[PDB]
Order: sequence, then C-alpha cells, then structure tokens
Amino acid sequence: MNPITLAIIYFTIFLGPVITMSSTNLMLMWVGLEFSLLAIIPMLINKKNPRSTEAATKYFVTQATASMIILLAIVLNYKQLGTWMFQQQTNGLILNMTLMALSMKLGLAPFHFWLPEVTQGIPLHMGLILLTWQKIAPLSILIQIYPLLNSTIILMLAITSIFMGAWGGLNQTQMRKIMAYSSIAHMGWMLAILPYNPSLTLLNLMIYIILTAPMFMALMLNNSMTINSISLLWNKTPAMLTMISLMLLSLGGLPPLTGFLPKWIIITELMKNNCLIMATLMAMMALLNLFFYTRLIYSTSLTMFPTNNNSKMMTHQTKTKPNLMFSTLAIMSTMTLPLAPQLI
Amino acid sequence: PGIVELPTLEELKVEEVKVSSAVLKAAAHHYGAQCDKTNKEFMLCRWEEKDPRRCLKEGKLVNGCALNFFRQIKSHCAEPFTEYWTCLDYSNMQLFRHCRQQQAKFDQCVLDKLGWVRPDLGQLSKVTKVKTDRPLPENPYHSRARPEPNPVIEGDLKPAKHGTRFFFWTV
Amino acid sequence: MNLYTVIFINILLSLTLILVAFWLPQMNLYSEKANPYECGFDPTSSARLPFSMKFFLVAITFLLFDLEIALLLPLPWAIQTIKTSTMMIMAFILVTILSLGLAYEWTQKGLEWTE
Amino acid sequence: ISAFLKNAWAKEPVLVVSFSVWGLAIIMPMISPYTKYASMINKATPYNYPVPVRDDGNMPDVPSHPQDPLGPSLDWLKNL
Amino acid sequence: MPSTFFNLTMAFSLSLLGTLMFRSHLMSTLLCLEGMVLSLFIMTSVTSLNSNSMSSMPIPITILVFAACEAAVGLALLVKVSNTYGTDYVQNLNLLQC
Amino acid sequence: PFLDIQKKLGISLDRHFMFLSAEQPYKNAARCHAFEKEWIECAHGIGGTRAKKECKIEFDDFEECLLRYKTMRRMHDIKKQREKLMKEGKYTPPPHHSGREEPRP
Amino acid sequence: MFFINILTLLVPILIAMAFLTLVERKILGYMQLRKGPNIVGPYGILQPFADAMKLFMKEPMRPLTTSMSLFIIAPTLSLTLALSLWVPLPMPHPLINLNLGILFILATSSLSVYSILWSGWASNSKYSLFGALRAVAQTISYEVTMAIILLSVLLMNGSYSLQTLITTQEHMWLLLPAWPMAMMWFISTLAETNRAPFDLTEGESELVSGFNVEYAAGPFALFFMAEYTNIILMNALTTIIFLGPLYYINLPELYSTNFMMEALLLSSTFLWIRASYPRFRYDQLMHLLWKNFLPLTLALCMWHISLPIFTAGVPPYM
Amino acid sequence: MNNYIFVLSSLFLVGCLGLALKPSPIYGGLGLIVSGFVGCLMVLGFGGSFLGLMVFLIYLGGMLVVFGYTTAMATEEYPETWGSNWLILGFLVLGVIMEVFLICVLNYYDEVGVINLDGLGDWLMYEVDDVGVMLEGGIGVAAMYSCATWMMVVAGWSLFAGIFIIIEITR
Amino acid sequence: RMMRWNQERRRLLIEDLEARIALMPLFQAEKDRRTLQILRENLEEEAI
Amino acid sequence: VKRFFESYHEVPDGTQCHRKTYITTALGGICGIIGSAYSVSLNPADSTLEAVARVGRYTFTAAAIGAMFGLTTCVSAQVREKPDDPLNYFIGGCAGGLTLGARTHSYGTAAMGCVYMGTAAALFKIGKLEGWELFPTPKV
Repeated sequence: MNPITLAIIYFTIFLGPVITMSSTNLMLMWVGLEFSLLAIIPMLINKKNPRSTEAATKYFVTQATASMIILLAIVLNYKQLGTWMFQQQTNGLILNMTLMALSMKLGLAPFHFWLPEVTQGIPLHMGLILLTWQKIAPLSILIQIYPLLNSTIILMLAITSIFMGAWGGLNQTQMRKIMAYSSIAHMGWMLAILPYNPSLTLLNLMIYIILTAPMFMALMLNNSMTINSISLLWNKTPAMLTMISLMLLSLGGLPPLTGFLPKWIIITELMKNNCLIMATLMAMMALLNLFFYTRLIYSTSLTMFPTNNNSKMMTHQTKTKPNLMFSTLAIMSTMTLPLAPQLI
Repeated sequence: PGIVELPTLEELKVEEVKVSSAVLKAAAHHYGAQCDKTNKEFMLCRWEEKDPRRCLKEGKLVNGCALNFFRQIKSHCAEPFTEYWTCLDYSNMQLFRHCRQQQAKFDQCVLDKLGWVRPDLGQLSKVTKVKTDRPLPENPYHSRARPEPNPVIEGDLKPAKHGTRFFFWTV
Repeated sequence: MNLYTVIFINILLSLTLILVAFWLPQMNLYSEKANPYECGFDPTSSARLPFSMKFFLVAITFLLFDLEIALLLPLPWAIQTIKTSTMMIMAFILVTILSLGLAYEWTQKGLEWTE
Repeated sequence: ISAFLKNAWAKEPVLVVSFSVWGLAIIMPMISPYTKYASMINKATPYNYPVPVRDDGNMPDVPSHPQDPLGPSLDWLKNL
Repeated sequence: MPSTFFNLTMAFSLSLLGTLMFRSHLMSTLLCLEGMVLSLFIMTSVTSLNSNSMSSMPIPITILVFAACEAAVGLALLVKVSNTYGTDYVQNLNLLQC
Repeated sequence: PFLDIQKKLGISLDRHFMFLSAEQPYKNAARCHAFEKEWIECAHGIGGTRAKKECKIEFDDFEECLLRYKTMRRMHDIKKQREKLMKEGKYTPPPHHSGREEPRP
Repeated sequence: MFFINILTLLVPILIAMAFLTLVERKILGYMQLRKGPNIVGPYGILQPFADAMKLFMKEPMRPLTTSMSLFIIAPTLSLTLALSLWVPLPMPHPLINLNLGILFILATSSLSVYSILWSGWASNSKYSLFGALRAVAQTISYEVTMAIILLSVLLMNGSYSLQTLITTQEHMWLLLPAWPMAMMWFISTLAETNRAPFDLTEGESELVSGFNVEYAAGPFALFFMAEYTNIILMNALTTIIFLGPLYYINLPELYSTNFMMEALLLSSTFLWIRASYPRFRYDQLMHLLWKNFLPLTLALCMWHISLPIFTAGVPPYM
Repeated sequence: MNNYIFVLSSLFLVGCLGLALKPSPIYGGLGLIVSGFVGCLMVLGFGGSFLGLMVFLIYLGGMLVVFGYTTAMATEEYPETWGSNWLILGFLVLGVIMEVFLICVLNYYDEVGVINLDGLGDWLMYEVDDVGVMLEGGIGVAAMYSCATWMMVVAGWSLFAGIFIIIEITR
Repeated sequence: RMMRWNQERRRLLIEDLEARIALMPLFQAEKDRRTLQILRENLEEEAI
Repeated sequence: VKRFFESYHEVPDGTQCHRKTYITTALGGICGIIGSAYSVSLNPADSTLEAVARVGRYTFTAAAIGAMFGLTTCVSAQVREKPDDPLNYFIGGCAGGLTLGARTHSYGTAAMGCVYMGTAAALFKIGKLEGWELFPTPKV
C-alpha cells in the first residue's frame, strides 16, 4: 500500500467507532459500523491469497446481514415512535433482534463460527484490530440501551460463548484461533453483566485488550502462529517467557494478576442480583478456558522444546521489534490488582 | 373517553362567495390592503388558539368583508375586472405577466373610484400587529400539570467514609 | 390514470405487433436454422461461459459516481434556502472530493483496462 | 513553470480548463458584491404565511397594516 | 399503510432467509442484500412521508449510499474469488478449518 | 451517548433531527408534533423509569396519533354495523354520502 | 378524448421514424454521390412501408439455444420505453405534465438499455454477448456525464419540469450560457441510442449485427424503430433545453413549428455525423468520456453552482 | 382504485420471494428491477416522487454492473432459472399460497390492526396539508446541504474512501 | 441575460406568493367550517 | 404454550403421573429437535433420509430420557411419600442417564449421565423449592 491509502483507511477505521459513540442517531451508529466493515477489508486482504480472500468474504457476508438487521430494528423503531433513538416502551422483538445482530457482529456463540476462521486467515495485525477495535462500538450500542435488554437471552448468549470458547480453544494448535476463542469467552463475561452495572463491561474490555495486544505482539516478534513455533522461543527471544506466562495466567483469571479482577467483581455484581448458579457455571468453565493456556506456557516456558540448527543465525543477528508499549501493557496487566478500587 | 363538541349546521351557515379562483387572484392584492384587520384577527384566533371551533364568527366576518369587497367591485369597475380575470383564467398557472395591460385598467378604475392603491412588491408579507378585545389563551395545548423533578442533593461533599468500602482495602 | 393508460397502450401495441410477427407468416422450422449463427461454421463451445471483462473497476466506480449523482441532484431545491454558504461550501467539497478520487484512480491506472 | 503551463495548454488543455474553472468558481463569489443578495432573495420569498403578532402596545417598529412605512422594504429587489 | 408495511417487513424477512440459506453462487446472496436494502429504504421513506417528517428524508439516501458501497466491495471480493478458484462457487472456501 | 463530545463542544451534528417535532426545513409541522412535544416536555428532568409511568397518558395519546389504531377500529365497527343494517333493509344513507350534495364553498 | 390525443402523439411519431429511415438513406446517398430510393414511390416515400411489410411477413426465429421469454419481452420493452419517453414532451403543452420529467427520461432510457442487454444474453451467441457487454461499457461511460450535464444545465432553471425551460428560454437560448454542456450532451445523446461514431453494439464489421444477429423479423423491426424514435426524441430534447423555440402564449403552433425545424436540423446532423466519421473503439469511448468530459463536467457544475449566487440569479421554485 | 397499494406491496413481496429463491443473477437482477420499479410506484402512492425515481435510477445502474459481472464470474453453462427446478417452482407456488392463506388468516385473527381488507384505501396519507407549497420531498433531501450537513460529509467520505478500498482490493 | 431574467422571475414569484398570502385566510376559514360540517354529518349518521 | 409446561408444578409429585410424564417427554422431544437441527445444519448427512433418521434417533432418544425421568420422579414421590425431596429427581435423572447409555451403547456414558443428570435435577428441585431465579431481572 501507499501512504495516502493507508491514511484514508486507518482514519476511516478510527472514525467508524468514533462516529458510533458521538451519535445519538442510531442511523449514524449503523453508518460507523459500516465504516469499520468497509475499511477493515483492504487490510484483511492485503496479502492476496486464498485464505485472505475467504476471511474477507466471510467477514463481509457475516457483518452485512447483521448491519441490515440492526437497520430493520431502527426503521421499526422510527415507525413506532417517530424517533431515531431506542426509548423505553419499544418492542422487545425489536430490541432482541438488535441484540442478536450485535452478537453476530461481535462473535458471541452460537454466532461464533466465523471468528476463528477469519482470525486464522489474516496476519497477526488485523487480528489485534479485529479483536479489540472492532468490539468497542458494537459494545457501545449495548451500553447505551442496557436497561431495555432481556436478562434471559443476554445470559444464554453469554453462557454459550463461555462454553464454546473454552471447548474450542482447548484443542487448537493455531494461536490465531486460541485468541479468537478467548475473545468469545471474554465477550460472554462482558455481555452477561452488561444489564448489571455496565462499567464492569468496559473494565473487562480494557483488561482483555491490554492482555491480547501484548500477546499478538509476542506472536508478531517471530511470526508465531503455532504451538511448535512459540515453543522455539527460549532460543530466539528468551526474555519474553516471563511476561507471556503472567499474561496467559492473567487471561485465565488467577488471583494475584488483574485478570481475576473482572471475573471476581462480575460474579460479585451478579450475586447481588441472585444470578448465583449461572455465575457458578461461568466461573467453573473459565477453568477449562485456563487449561490450554497452562498447556501453552508449559510448551513454551517450563519444558523447553527441541530447537533447530538454523536458529543460531537468529542468535547472531539483532532485533528492534519490541515497541516500548509491550512492557507497559504487560506490566499494567499481571501487576495491577491492588489498584482494583481505582479500576472497578 | 370524553366526547368531541362539534358545532351545529346553522352554526356553519354563511353568506358565501361562490366565486372562482382566477377572479379571486385578480383582486387578491386589493383584498390584502382592504379587508386586512378582519383577516389578520382571524389568523391570530386560528393560530393562537389551535381550535377551529373557537374561531367561527371571525371566519364569517372574513366572508362578509370579502362580500362587501366584491360588491364594491360590482358597483364600480365590474367590466374591466371581468376583462382582467377572463384573460387571466386562460393561463395554466394563472400568471400575471401575461395579463399586464388589464392590470393597468383595473387599477386605474379602482384608484379613480374607491381610491384603492395597490400594494408594492413585498408589503403583504410582513407581520402586522393586530389588536383585539379577546384575552390570551391560558394554556394552549391543554398541557397537564407536569410532574415535579427529582430533588437535588444539597451539600458540599467530603471524603468517602473510610475510603473505598471495597473488600479489604483500608484507604 | 393517464400515464398508466399511455403505458398500457404502448404495451398493447408491442404485444399485438409481436403476435402479428409470429402468427402471420409461414414457418419451415428445422434444426439447421434454429442453431446458433457464429459466422458460417458451428460453435466450438458455448456462449454461457465466463467472459473476462476488463473494466470491472470502472464499473464499481460508476456505481459510486451514480451515488454521487444522487447526492448532487437535490441542488435545484437546495439553492432556494436562506444560507447559500453552507450549501456552496458543501457542494464544493463534494465535487472536489469526487474529482480527487477520480484523479487517484486515474493516476493509479484503474481507468486503464487489464491488458 | 510558465513554460510548463504553456506546454500543458497545448498538450492536455482539457484539464487546464477544469482546474481554472474550479478555481474561478471558488474565487468569484468572494469578489462579487451581488453575492449577499442571493440569501436575501431566498429569505424574501414568502412560502409560508406571516403570522401576525398581538399588540402589546409596545411594538412601534412593527406596522399595523401591510402598506405602512415600516417593515423590511423590498425596494432593493426592484430597481436592483 | 399497515398492510403495506407488514408486506415490506415480510419481504425483508424473505430476503434475509434467502441470504442466510446459501446456494452454490454468491452474487445471489449479494442480490438478497440489495433486496433487504430496498425494502428498508421503502419502509423508511413511507414512514417519513406518512408522518410528514422531512428532516428524516436524508436517511434513505444515506442507506443507498452505504449499501451500494457494500455491494461494491462485495463485488471486489467476488473478483478475487474468481481469480483464485475460477468458478465463483461458495463450496470452495473450505480451507480455513485446517 | 457513550462519548458526549457534542455537549462538551456545544455543537449539534445529529441531535437536532432526532424526533418529529424538530425544525422541518420550511416550517411545516409534522403530524403529532403537539403530542411528541407534550411527551418530551413531561419527560424532562425525570429520566426513564419514572417518566415511563408519570407521562403514560401523553405517550398513549402520541401512540394513538402516530399509529392510529383506535380510530381504525372505530370506523371498522361503524362500517360493519352499517353493512349489517343495509343488508337487513333498515338503513339507507343520505344524499351527502352517496355522492349527491350541495358543495359548501 | 385522451385516447385521441394519444393517437395524435403516437401515429405521427411512427410515421416520422419510418421516414427518418428514408431521410437517412437519401442523405447518406447524396453524401456518397448517389441517389437513395426513388423507385418504389415517387421519391421513395413507400420504401419504409415495403421494408416493414417484408419484415412482418418473414418467418421469425426462435432458436434452440436461447431464452424465449427475454427474447420476446425485450423488443416490447424497447419500443414501449422509446414511445413512452415522448409522452411528457412539451411542444409546448405536453400530454403528461410531470414535475420530475427529466428524471422520468433518465430512468426510462437507463431501462431502455436493458432491452439490448437482455436480448443479447437470451440470444445465446458470442456476438450477442460481445454487444451486450459493449452496451454495459457504453452506459457506464455516458450516464454520469448525462446526469451531471443536465443537473448543471437545469441549475439555472429551478426545476426538473420541462415546461419551465420554455419560460427560462423566453428571451434567449440556453445554448449561449452553456454551449460546452450542449456539446457534451450532444455527444452523450450520440453514445446513447448506440448511434455513430459510437455504434459499438451493431458493429457490422466487428460484431456482425451484435444484439440483433439472431433477430430476423418484426422483432428486429422493433429494435430498429426504437432506435429511430429515440433519435428524434433526443433531438427534441436538445432543442427544448438548449435551442428554446418561441412560446407566444396566444400561438403555441409557432412553438411546434420551430421545434419541428430545430429537431429536423439536429436529426440531419446525426445522419451527417454518421456519414462523416468512422467508429470509435469502445475503450477509447470510455477513456474519452471519463478523461475529457467528466472533469470538465464537474468543473462546469461548480461554475453553475457559483453562478446563480455571485450573480444573484437563483431561479424560482415554481 | 383503492387496492392499488396492496397490489403493489404484494408484487414487491413476490419479487423479493423469487429473488430469495436465488436463480441465476440475470433473472435475480430482473426481479430486483421489477421490485425497485414497484417500490418507486408505492412511494409515489404515498406522495413521494424523488425518492422513488432515485431508487429506480440507482438500482438500474447497479444491476447493469451486476449483469456485467455475472456474465464474467457468476455464470454456468445452464443458468438454472426458476422453472428449471421443480423444487424451486414448488417453493415459489407454496410461498404464494402461504401469502394468500396467511393474509386470509390475519384478516380473521384480529378485526383490524395488522391487515384490513374491508377497510383498505382509507388509511394512506394521514393529514395532508390541503393548502401548501414547498412541501414535497427534495426539500428534506436538500437539507443535506442545510440543517443536515453531517449526512453529506459522512456519505461523501464513504464514497471517497470506497474508491481507495476498491483499488486496493482489486490490486 | 439569465441573471436579469431570473431576477425578474424571483419578483413575479413574490407577486404570486403574495396573492396566496392574501387568500390564505378565506380558504382557511372555509376549510375549517367544511371539515366541521363533514364531522357533524358523520356523527349525526353514527347516532342512528 | 408456557402454561402447559408451567402446569408441571400445579400439583406436587406423586400426583398425575401421566400428565407430568408426557409433559417432560414433549420437553425432551423439543430439545432433541433443536439438537437434530444443529447436527444436520452443521455436519450434514450423505442424504436427506440419513438426516431424517438422525433426527428421529435424537428426538425419540431425548423423549425416552424425559419419559423415564417424569415417570420415575412421580413414582418415587408416590412411593415413599416425600414430594419435597430432591432424591426423587436424582433417581429420575439416573434413569435418564441409564436410558442415554441404552440408546447409546455405553456403560461409561450411562454412569456419567446418571450422576450428572441426577445432580442437575436435584438442584432443579432445590431451586423450585427455595426460590432460585435463573435469568433474574435487574434489581440490585
């Protein structure tokens, strides 16, 4: 690509969600979602291979139908009330159709079958964007209408996302799919609590971003896309094992790391409203979500694997890849539990 | 639940004009100068009060003033006026530029007799400050008494009592 | 009812004319005149195969320029507004941006055909 | 650069006219004195009825009839 | 008005059912998206004209704009699919599972 | 919204054509302007859960101005009864309902 | 009485198309140092009728490889649209007065493209497909310029109605303020109608009767007369928009006769243009009409936006 | 002439149905054109001219490119129109049957509110302004240049960026 | 020439719209009492 | 109709064995139809007959689960009169698991499903008995 094209496309990606936030009109929110859709595709398809073409096609076709369903909901609301804002006393069918379309946009189960494929079929960057910057505005729509939502199917979609993300990421050798299933489970955790104190949704979102972005950078630093490729890290970049370990053990919520904070306070604010046993199920399947992280950091850190003879050139040569924000994002994660009242 | 109060038929019976639109447009500019106080009082009734049922006599006065207008036209300047609107009706949009030699005749007749001067280009298109013995309408829209808003918490705030009551953080 | 009447009448004219064309003459049907022309000899293959077109990008940007036509076309109503400056600047921005996109396509050789 | 323009006016005159007319379209409204009258004419067109106002007794800048000396007089559109 | 709005809703539902239920081809799916767009346009415009809300009349034009942009990029990806597989069919996009 | 930038800057990019009773191009009232105005002025200062029960009369009036169901049902009942009477040989319509009247103006 | 007015609006236009055929042949002849038809009639005034009867007595063709539904319904669409376009024409008083007349024109013509484009597909042949794709490229070339030219032209009118231009041209033709717009509109009307130098669909020596090679009888006659009707239509539009004849509210027949003269001149110009030049290549056409006409069209749109304002010459709404 | 709008709506429904059955993009786009024409006609029936004409123009311009592409990429040796499949023909006929049956059902389950066959044509326009000027669509759409100057910016940027997006996808 | 002609047309339009202004109230009043007449007819019929 | 499945709780266990029985059977058949839809859409068969056989297998299996569950519950409430006792639901869940191991020929699945379904059904009765609310409304 050329600089003017990159400026245009990245500015459009920045303005998609930024339009979706600073917009009372739901039509302009839809416009922002379409901006994100339209501008992400040139970078999913920048390498021009069959995997990239398939990923971009699946993304486009899955997101356009959800956009059209959200537009159906908006048009029905305008017909009902003569207003471009979801008031109260709308129709539950409208609100549920909106919620299902947004679930298809995010990747929540049972609308999840497209995210691992697409994340596999693209570079390490544009998986980061796809999993972090594209989850925000769809979440903004829900955040703005959290009292209107059905507490039933919001939780069914959550629970299904947790179960399917854990059971998907359990058996994936490819890391681009493990991060996608992690995204699915974390979005389940968010959307479970979204009708209850929606600030915790944004908390879990920021935690998830601050974990995943360093992880995708770690995979970038040697173009790692497989367990057997991240296992050859004690020979190439052996100073990253510590942070990778602590961040994976944060993603799988464990106490002293800040990745247990979202699950903990989410279970708290659910137990305040008698969502006891659903919270128990989610907390218990988060362990199955943690199992493959444990296996992963075994494979790379604790039982260092066989290496190759050609990996010694890598030892001779030098690197410049860590961007000075890897350390910051990995250290604000894994170490910011005592600041939890300053987070909530 | 409540019923609509509608007038009766004889409360709507008027000496009406029974006159066409070309002949009406041909005299519009003088019907805006003469017969203006009644028209504008009717407009203020119809717009200040959003009920047609409360401006009926004003409409009848509009009709009567128009009748007197056309009768004063029928006493003097009937045939030039007939010529004017008869040429004017031939058009499809009822435009004035095609009938401009008859305007002069009609205006000269009605300026000699009855002393009516024609308004200029933009005189009929400005607010015109009518008075009336009526009272203002108290609460148009029949707005119900609004509910009182939720009260404001008065006070200059202080530290949180024992800091953050989170789980076990002291400060 | 007038426009509907006129269009129905033209439809009837065409259908009556085609009825005449098909049921007036004499026919001698057989497979050597009902098979496709292709200049004396028979087709080596079918016409219902992929036809590689070489102005597809120009077709897409024609679609976009038709949308820009749609955005520009309300101007005969826009000009009668009181501001006349917001619309002036916005029409200028719209046309200049369209022309800038056209210049980018031209320079990056999208208007050219895939040789 | 004058020679480059003298070239581009022989080779590719079409784009020269396009850029020149674009710049002219942008520049001439700034220069003309007749530009302000467009908004004023658009404002004078009375598509909607002018709703009268009640006489408080404190509206001396308003007329009490169409053909009075007061109000926005449209004598600039005439004999423009 | 209520009858035609119901029928437009059912038409959108049919186009949605279509674009969900795939066949071998893809452009048919894109055409179902276009039909959904058309039905939503008509519903919005009919509402604006019924309620006489002229301020919302800019909304259907924006719908058409962004929808034809969607069709444009879908057609670009269609070009790519053809260049790769040569046959436009959807059952060939089955190598991301591995 | 989520990021109330427009209030932070005072601008109104899109929050001046949210509802029907909002500044049509030439001042032509959208129908139910009065009802929507009334509902919105009753539900102000209040937020949501309380306006959903303290301004329900006004919302019902607006919902009946806009979607206009009770008048449909009323005229349907009237026409049903009229058809029944006319089939029973009891009711005949007057001159000014079969197309034979003295037009008013 | 509306049906009698439909007769007066329909049958003379068909006579005029049928005799534009003869006028074409004779003008091409005398431009080729020869005489056209003078045998069948006194000066060939019956050759169109001979042609028509011969076509409607030849056996048609329903080939085996084709799609009969499109094959038959496309000429219907072609004639129907070519004959419906004449309906809101003010000469000076139209049959159907529409407030969005030119939009009806544009939509009707862009649908008239589909006759060619479905006939060429239903005719399962290589040459028909060549012609259909060439028509696609042709429309993609000219429609943008058509719309924007007509926009910038009517920007000094105030409306899309065609009756309003008769008042806009009360004292002067619109050819003087906009001769470049008129130029590019003329060439657009030339690329439209698939007329020379932009034939490119019936490209005899490239595509041997493209979009028509499988059409023999009255179907081919339908396509032919649709072309020769849209020609007169486009010339009528040129002379209504630009070469505004004289209204004189007492005398509309003067408008009709001057309209007749000007449309005759413009149609004769079409034939003259055919006889003079060769054919373009249908990529040269797209390059020309995207790289010479569209930048200038946008610039003159800008100019005709600024021009009502800094002149205080905004037209009125009705 | 009261069932006009129900007829047009049902034809749009049938068009979208035959679309959803997904035959070749040729007949599919033909269905698109038919349904867009019908949508233009019903929007006219509700008093909207410009929006309908623009629907028809834009969809014609799109379906042209769709024909061009489907002759290049989405073509088979046997394009599989509607009648080619007894199954698709059965689904089409069943869809029409279910249209009729479901409309008859909704005409019974409720007196009125969803579908009103006895009361039809009475509820189309809803409070026209019988005296008016500068009232049509086109004024609202031209408000994109005044009082809605955000929609114009955002759509213009959409198209501008779409150009670059298309160039890079095709590169 | 077109500047001056459209300048005059924007004056004739002012004239015509002013005629419409002068005749707004008569049509308003007649329309009002006509609608009220029709509604009373409808009610007197509905009673029986 | 939601009332038809809420009528499971209008009279206690040990009463109206047949009503509760084919209520629960209808419930199991519903869930089996859902499972068959997901198993035929994703992972289709080589033919529509194989797909319909799959659907019938899943559906009648789940129906057997529900039938034995309801029968065993109302029986073990009828016998040993103790309707407010989740052990009856446990025994019924074990019968369900054993049927799952019968239709799917495996003793491991039998015991697995027995334990899991029994604990689940006992927890269900404890929820119905103590006032537990899955899918609660937001109150705080």
